[PDB]
Amino acid sequence: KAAAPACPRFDDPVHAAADPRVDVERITPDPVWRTTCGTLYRSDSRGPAVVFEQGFLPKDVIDGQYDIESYVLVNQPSPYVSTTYDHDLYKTWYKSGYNYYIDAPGGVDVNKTIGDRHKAADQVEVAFPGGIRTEFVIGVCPVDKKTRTEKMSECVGNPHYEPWH
Repeated sequence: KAAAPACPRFDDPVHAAADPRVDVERITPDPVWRTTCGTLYRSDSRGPAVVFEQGFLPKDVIDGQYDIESYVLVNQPSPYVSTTYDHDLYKTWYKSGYNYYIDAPGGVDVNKTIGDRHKAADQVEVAFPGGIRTEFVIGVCPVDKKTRTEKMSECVGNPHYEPWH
């Protein structure tokens, strides 16, 4: 065994963005950026044939909801792609077909940015402004809806994943 090293840090806080038109100055409140580099997760019903080709693009970088609290509590079209620190959050997301595995720098740590007292705090979210390029999507495991478990023999790695640390 070895003690883990610190994480590489990019000067650009939206280095990972799949849509670089995102306007970081429009983020409210002042974002607290994630500085760790552990695996993150995303429940999504969209299939890996799509996500592995385009990454995770956000719904609306131009006119979407740039306020983090508004976005996490009301879910309007936004510049953000939500992810979570919690590998098991898929169990609460009923009917989501897939648990995506992500290795991406940055992202806005939601609970560090707006506190942990709001109703979405248990989602321990990290919001990626501009989304997430496919090179930072490790892979995916399909979810069995009736037992809320991963179909681990059916996990698939993203051929485009590029390890960076």
